[PDB]
Amino acid sequence: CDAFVGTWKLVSSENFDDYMKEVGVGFATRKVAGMAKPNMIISVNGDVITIKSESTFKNTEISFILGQEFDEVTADDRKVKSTITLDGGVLVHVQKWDGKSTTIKRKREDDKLVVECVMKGVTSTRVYERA
Repeated sequence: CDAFVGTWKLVSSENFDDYMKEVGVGFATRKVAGMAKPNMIISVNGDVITIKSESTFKNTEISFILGQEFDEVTADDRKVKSTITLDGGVLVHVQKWDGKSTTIKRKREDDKLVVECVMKGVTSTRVYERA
């Protein structure tokens, strides 16, 4: 995951409000979370990958080993079971909760780190660049 390591700043977002609606996020959280321009800090130590999100809304952090399920409390306060794997260079992150599922894909494209969030038929694309 060397090409993911570093500090990344959100530069564009598309359809994030609609994605959050599909996930079930309520109005007030959607408004405040949607304003945020987070930094994403990715680091690797051995087999442990750490992804931190720093924002005015809610600072989060996950550490994980690829293929090994873990507990995650998301920024919108869902308690989910998560598994992250590498599929052909793309970090694929599946979250399970309350019988539902959403998938977050993270990949390097040119000088960007592109995050694609999918809930049923609704996708949001969030693009980051190096700080």
